[PDB]
Amino acid sequence: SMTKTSVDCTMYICGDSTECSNLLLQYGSFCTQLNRALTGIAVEQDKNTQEVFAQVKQIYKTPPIKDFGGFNFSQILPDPSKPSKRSFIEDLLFNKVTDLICAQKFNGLTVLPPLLTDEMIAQYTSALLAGTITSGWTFGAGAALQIPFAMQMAYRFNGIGVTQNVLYENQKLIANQFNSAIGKIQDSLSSTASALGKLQDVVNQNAQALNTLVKQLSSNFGAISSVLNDILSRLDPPEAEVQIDRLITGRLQSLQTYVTQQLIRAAEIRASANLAATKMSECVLGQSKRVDFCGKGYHLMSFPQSAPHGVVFLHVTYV
Amino acid sequence: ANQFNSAIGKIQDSLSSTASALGKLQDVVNQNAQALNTLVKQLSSNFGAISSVLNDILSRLDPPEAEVQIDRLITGRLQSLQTYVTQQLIRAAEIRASANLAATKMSECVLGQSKRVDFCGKGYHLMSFPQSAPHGVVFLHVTYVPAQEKNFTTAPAICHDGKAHFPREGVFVSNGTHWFVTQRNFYEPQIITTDNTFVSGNCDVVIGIVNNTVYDPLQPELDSFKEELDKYFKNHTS
Amino acid sequence: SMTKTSVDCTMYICGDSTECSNLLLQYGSFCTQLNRALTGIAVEQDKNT
Amino acid sequence: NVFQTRAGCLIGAEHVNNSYECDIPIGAGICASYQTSQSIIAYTMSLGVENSVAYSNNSIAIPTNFTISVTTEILPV
Repeated sequence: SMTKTSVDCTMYICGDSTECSNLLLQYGSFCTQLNRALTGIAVEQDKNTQEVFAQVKQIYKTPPIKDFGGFNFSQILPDPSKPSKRSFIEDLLFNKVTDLICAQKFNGLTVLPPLLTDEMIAQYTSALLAGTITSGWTFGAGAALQIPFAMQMAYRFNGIGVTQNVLYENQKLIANQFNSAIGKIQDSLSSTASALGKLQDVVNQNAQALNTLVKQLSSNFGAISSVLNDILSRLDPPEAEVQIDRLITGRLQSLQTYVTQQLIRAAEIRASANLAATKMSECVLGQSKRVDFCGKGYHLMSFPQSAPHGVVFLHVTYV
Repeated sequence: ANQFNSAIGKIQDSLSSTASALGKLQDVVNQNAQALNTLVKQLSSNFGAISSVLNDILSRLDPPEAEVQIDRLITGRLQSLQTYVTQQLIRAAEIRASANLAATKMSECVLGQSKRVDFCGKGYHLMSFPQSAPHGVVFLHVTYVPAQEKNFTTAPAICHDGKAHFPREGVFVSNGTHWFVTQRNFYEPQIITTDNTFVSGNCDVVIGIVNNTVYDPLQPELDSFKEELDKYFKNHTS
Repeated sequence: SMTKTSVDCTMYICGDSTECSNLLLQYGSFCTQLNRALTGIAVEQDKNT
Repeated sequence: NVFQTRAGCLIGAEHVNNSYECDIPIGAGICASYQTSQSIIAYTMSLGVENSVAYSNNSIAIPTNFTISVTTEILPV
């Protein structure tokens, strides 16, 4: 997901000016081109959430009794005691990924709230995590079919070319290997904060672009002054039309550059959204034989995790 | 035969009653029609000049004076035409990305059989039927969707002579009395045999193993042969 | 990947002259956005390799 | 009917504590729908029907029946 932004041409170009409203009208539909461009981006961001986070319309939950077969899944499971539903691994994902918003809303930059809130994202993830442990790959191709967890590990070894007999003697060995690999995730996100920098650039490119668009209001753009009331209260009405025209045409290209930059950046986010939708389906729901798709090594299962303006995939591989 | 023919008949009723299923191809025409219509409306705007009519300026002001008003009309129409070309290049990138996706769906879903999930559509994929559409293509996918389910009692392994037995294909199920062998995708009760299992490990390793007998297809053949030899004892001794 | 290119904002107008820089600073951060755009391209082309 | 929500002032709608499948987008976890003497109602988005799947060590389910379904897919070219 990318930050949604809507811009109005009337006030941002020239505010609190009655004479400028007639000069801006001479440009016709120029506002309509920019308004519909940012509107289509705001709708496209909400579309990327429905095709990635929630694959199915059915919600699955964890039974009160828990037998995991020796593994510890409590790290990826949500905590019902907390007021907000989140997992233990999602604690670092939300905290390490970061007022500026209200300061930019004064100049005409409106940040639209997303259709999908943060509380409902973890509810989609908890449905896929509770289902994968119980039903495995069955609920993706049809109705949910409960299967013992010992039998689910047997088929995932069969697809990679390993006879299911290897699992039985290794039940105690794999139990220590799986639980130790999950514990390394908590130490990796706490000590190393650069692993989440992929989602930090999305916020940085959006914050720098908004701050860049604001700083153009202070520039004179070759005119006498950037203040509208300073020109109207000094020069003559026929003379002020020359200075105001220099301020308008300078702010038309600056606003057009931002909208063009958002259309190019939204194409990269849309390309990554379709990729995350394919990773979610093949790696999590089912089992993919593709190399370097679900990660290095022979793939077994994947655990999705909620992240701000993105998603985190925890892959389990056979090395 | 009744399920496949009935599913095709629902397509005719779905496209006739619901016209919004094809709205994906309607937006391609709408975005192209609105972009051309908006590009034309820029010619009527003065762009800060006296009038948008070229013959009105040339027949009124002076040749040295008309160059100022015409320059305002040109520079205004240069950015409007540049905006459309830039918008088409961005929109063509989305269509090109969808063209490569349609090329991948055409190869794996139609020509061959893909095991990918949520690629050829929900469920276990079988075949796909391409269909011609204006400014696009329609894919009719055939999938395998299970319907009825029933709860069974399973076991990880069977212990008979002291050596564990593991399923070669499928899992072990039970109706409450005798243990049956069946596949996970279909219910096909089968008696436990030697050809459907293999001997590995022992009974003291696998947890949850249960005790039962393993029917050997070689046993009755030698048993019936032993009973065939039974009639020969009273013969020679007679 | 493609050829890595970097274009200077000041020299593109005129070099060794302060008249181009005086009117260029009045246009704001345009130099910054055009430099970061070409810089980001050269970085992504190395990531593709 | 003067109401307020996370999105802002919303007039012409009625808040409903029930959660149903909704279409018209609003944002901030809100929808708007025309239902029952009928008007527009607004309520928090619903996740669908809740189904608790049983889980046990010896419990397993296998399909006893199957249905062949034919879907459709439309993409621009």
